[PDB]
Amino acid sequence: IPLPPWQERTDESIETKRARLLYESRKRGMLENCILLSLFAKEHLQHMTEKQLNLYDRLINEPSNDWDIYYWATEAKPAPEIFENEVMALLRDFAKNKNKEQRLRAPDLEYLF
Amino acid sequence: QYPVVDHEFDAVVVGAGGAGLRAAFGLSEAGFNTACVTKLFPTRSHTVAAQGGINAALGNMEEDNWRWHFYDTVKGSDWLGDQDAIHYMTEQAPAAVVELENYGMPFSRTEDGKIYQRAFGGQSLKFGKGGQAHRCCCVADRTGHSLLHTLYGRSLRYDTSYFVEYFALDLLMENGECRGVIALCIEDGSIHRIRAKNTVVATGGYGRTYFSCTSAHTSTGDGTAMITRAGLPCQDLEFVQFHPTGIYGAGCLITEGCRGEGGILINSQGERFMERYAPVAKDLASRDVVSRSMTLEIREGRGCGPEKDHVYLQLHHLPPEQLATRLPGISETAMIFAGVDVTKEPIPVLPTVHYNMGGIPTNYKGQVLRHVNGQDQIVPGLYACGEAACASVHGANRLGANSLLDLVVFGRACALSIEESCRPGDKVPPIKPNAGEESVMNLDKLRFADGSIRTSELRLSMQKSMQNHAAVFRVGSVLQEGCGKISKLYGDLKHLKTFDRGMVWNTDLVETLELQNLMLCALQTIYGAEARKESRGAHAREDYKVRIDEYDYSKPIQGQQKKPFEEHWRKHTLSYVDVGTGKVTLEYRPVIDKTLNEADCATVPPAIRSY
Ligand SMILES: *Cc1cc2c(cc1C)nc1c(=O)[nH]c(=O)nc-1n2C[C@H](O)[C@H](O)[C@H](O)COP(=O)(O)OP(=O)(O)OC[C@H]1O[C@@H](n2cnc3c(N)ncnc32)[C@H](O)[C@@H]1O
Ligand SMILES: O=C([O-])CC(=O)C(=O)O
Ligand SMILES: [K+]
Repeated sequence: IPLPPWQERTDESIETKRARLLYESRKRGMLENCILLSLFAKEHLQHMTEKQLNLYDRLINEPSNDWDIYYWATEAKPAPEIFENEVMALLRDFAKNKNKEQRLRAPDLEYLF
Repeated sequence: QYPVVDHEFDAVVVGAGGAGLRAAFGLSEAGFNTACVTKLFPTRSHTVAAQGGINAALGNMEEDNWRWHFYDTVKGSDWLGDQDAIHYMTEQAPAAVVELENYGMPFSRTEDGKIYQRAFGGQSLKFGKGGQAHRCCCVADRTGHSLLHTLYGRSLRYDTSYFVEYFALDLLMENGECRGVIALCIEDGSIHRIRAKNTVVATGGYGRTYFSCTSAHTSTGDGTAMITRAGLPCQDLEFVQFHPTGIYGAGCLITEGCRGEGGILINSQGERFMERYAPVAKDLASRDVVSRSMTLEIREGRGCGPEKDHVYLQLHHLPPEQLATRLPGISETAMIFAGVDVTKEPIPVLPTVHYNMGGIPTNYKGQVLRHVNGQDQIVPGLYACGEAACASVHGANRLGANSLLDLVVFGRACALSIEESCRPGDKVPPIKPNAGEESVMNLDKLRFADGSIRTSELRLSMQKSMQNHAAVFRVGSVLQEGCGKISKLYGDLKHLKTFDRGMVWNTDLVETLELQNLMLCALQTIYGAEARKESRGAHAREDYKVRIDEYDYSKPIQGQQKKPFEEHWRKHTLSYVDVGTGKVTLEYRPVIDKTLNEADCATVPPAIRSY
């Protein structure tokens, strides 16, 4: 059963970290996390500090089951204490759409250039 | 301009889904130096989305026989599926499940310690005479993840070399034999040739050829495009299975339990139209009846929304306690993706692509096939399993809980055939020094593209045209116009414009490679659907509403003249694409009706499709 214990990467630059976390946010197992994380990365990745990027890295890459991440963001199941932080709060805030945005299709990558 | 790193293995497995992990773990346990290429982390494969179960006639509930599962699968395939593969899958189903349990899958058990089995719709007993069957073995609601977690964990125990986040570009073919795969390292941008004596392609489906599919944006038919670029045939790509209730726009899957708990389908006039198309089963009819009914409501003018292109799934007539307890997660899904409060608003729903029965043609051993002068021939060193392969155990329509079974049975079958025909440490076949240069040239052109059409714009036009021409409603003039549009979109691939010019996590370049793969899958799908002038399984045409077999199975067989192969349609479609000109070529090969052994399992002759 034991899988590789997730490690916090500290060898890549901040631009490489954002690019890696953008790929790992858009390419998910389920369509639910594909739409949410890609739209959440569109609004937050380019503005996050390295502290927030490292928390966002652990949030979307450490859990083995994509459904666990989805149930934490929708508050259907309690997130672990190691994940209850500021980025999880922003993800819960983003999941509960308040400005009534699209949440239909993954955002086109034309917003980066 | 591009250094090429080379790797040598006994076997390479492209894909870390259920099928790829089973083949990679099987090859490593057999003692082969096995590489596993994957553009994702293995638990991020679409298999993780499977929350149902796996079919197997274990008999831990009632008395069951795997030959009854065989009959149900053959009948569900509308007699387009190969009965030798269906025989192998259903017979190996109990041993595979017990093998998965002994591997460490927490299958939900009963009071007496036996694996619990549920009743997925479509399973019967006594060769369809009567009695619902309990064959769906599930691990709570995380069966797909538990499968990925167990197989990936056991594969690491046998030193399976994993190339995580690598994008396979093409097969390394030489003189009609596969000698590995050339892939792109997404992190740094280096080209890697992973050489091997056998290659197993398990890259999933291609649901992203349409605008509305229930799969992630990763199901891009990459393995299908590699086989196409290799000049090898693809099979039955027009047979795209639709789920009736998917959220309009996003494509998220709405479970049939909503209609089971009391949900109804409503048109733009408040009518519960399923009362008309199926007075017996109503909104709980067969998925094909429900999907064609919904599409017919939208066509005739009763579509909902500002564009009148979908219908309503109403749940607000149910009490809120039933909406919360009996239907967990439906309220969060509808609110987050559709902005709908199910207690007072309906859910916009539309038929949504769910599964691809077509893909890479193989035999029941997983060996990829090609068609040379009207004859089937094995491609040496090339295997395929899973949703990317066409065994075909599903034929014209896939049954529920049979996909995860297709993954573990034929992923194991690929490993068995490689270890029974080769040995670890055999001579790695050599390749030309410039092998894969065409793949690197295509990669460099997409990186340095600056045309008039953006990658996202071309992808949207393709998905829209596929949605409006080759979806549930299929008729001659619409299909032919769609073929011209998709062919025009394939010619427009020479007008692409990308922005990320580097090689550090170039997601823009990865998605443009996937667009090339989508266009190849879309061309073969829509041309095969236009040519197939009949109705079978998931393929239903209005100009040809009858299943065309070699005999008319609504009447006694003997006493009729058997139609020749070139006149009936009970035959697999074989599609080729000239990558340079986009020209599609169609051939056909017969459906295998013989089983692995008639003494152990009898061939089920065709019969008229009973809904
Ligand atoms: C979409 C879906 C399917 C599904 C389901 C629910 C959803 C939302 N529920 C199911 C259920 O309850 N029961 C069942 O029997 N089936 C169910 N399905 C269908 C079935 O589970 C899937 O079809 C099946 O899991 C697919 O398996 P497969 O292993 O063949 O496909 P995959 O899991 O998507 O894995 C593909 C792998 O290939 C890698 N890949 C793809 N392209 C590349 C390239 N170019 N280079 C390298 N690797 C590549 C992917 O990364 C992945 O690992
Ligand atoms: O229950 C669902 O909607 C999914 C399904 O039929 C399957 O993939 O087996
Ligand atoms: K398939």
